[PDB]
Amino acid sequence: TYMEESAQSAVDNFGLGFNLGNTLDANGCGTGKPVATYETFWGQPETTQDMMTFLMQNGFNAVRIPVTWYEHMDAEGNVDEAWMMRVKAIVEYAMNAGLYAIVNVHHDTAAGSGAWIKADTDVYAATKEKFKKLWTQIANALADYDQHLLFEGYNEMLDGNNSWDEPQKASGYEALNNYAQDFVDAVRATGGNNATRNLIVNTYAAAKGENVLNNFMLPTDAVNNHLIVQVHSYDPWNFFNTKTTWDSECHNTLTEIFSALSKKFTTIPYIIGAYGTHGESDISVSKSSPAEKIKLAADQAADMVKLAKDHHSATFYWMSIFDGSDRIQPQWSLPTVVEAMQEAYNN
Ligand SMILES: OC[C@H]1O[C@@H](O[C@H]2[C@H](O)[C@@H](O)[C@H](O[C@H]3[C@H](O)[C@@H](O)[C@H](O[C@H]4[C@H](O)[C@@H](O)[C@H](O)O[C@@H]4CO)O[C@@H]3CO)O[C@@H]2CO)[C@H](O)[C@@H](O)[C@@H]1O
Ligand SMILES: [Ca+2]
Ligand SMILES: [Ca+2]
Repeated sequence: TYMEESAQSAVDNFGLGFNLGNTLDANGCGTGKPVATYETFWGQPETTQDMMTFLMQNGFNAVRIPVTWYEHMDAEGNVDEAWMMRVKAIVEYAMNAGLYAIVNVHHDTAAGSGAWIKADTDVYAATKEKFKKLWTQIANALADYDQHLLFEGYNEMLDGNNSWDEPQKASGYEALNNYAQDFVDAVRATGGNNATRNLIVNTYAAAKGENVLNNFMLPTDAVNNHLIVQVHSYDPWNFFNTKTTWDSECHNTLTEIFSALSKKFTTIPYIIGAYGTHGESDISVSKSSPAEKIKLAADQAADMVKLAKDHHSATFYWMSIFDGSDRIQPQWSLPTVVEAMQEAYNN
């Protein structure tokens, strides 16, 4: 049964969140393959009900489900039925487990080959109707799920130069803001539960610098309080390689980030939709990292979780805590990181 819930209520209920990363967002094997060829292409197992059940069983209340779509669309932009069914299936696993879930449009943005959604007015002109047709299909396919399911328009939209901090042209922000409006428009048009479903729109690059926040424009929505803004955080950049301890620089960096976010968005809720130790040369923590580096990861995660709580936000860990063959067991990959998160959330 669908029960309308405000965006802030949803965020307040997300609790500890997790990203099912490098899974349905994996891509690159080409078209015309069985669904599992995509889902396992970046070294994750096929997702099962047990994995979602495990998250709920262990103190997590929300899961972000990244999805990359471009190899699953025909020339007209129609989504392959096998692919849409699998997205539906993993969504249902999360719903069954009692979790909140987010479905997005993932490596259709950013620097990967195949990205086609870009913060560039010419790219926007060429792709706007394709983007709306995609969201119309996703919204229709997922329409009957209750308010625990949210839609996120796009992941990490960059300009045509893949500029990670800010677009090289100010009009890049216009394009982004227009995509965000088109996403909301297309979803709302499908009606039913989607008339009041909570929707998530991301900043440029999911970044949070002064210019990016000042040039973000929240879409107009005919219903009240059903929009959430999302940013990501791997800050201070490359700390996993340069630091042995989560020190005052690290702490102050995060406190200042949340201060800036809360002063920008006031009444509009926001989330940290992805965070972790991922730094230069995409190095990140694993269970074979030195103990000191695992502690560094735990301290980051605890700080992120408690600061988000203080700021009426919520957080979603990018991958590392529940990874690879550990998902099959199911067991945590990084139990000390999770213990720190749990302490931070429940106090
Ligand atoms: O380079 C490709 C790589 O980019 C990754 O994203 C990185 C950016 O590259 C990097 O420039 C960015 O650096 C942050 C830095 O970590 C923050 O500590 C610093 O913080 C400010 C904040 O911007 C202010 O809003 C706030 O008020 O104060 C704090 C503290 O002074 O801001 C800079 C950016 O200006 O970090 C990004 C990661 O978060 C991508 O993640 C990766 O995928 C790409 O390959
Ligand atoms: Ca196909
Ligand atoms: Ca607020």
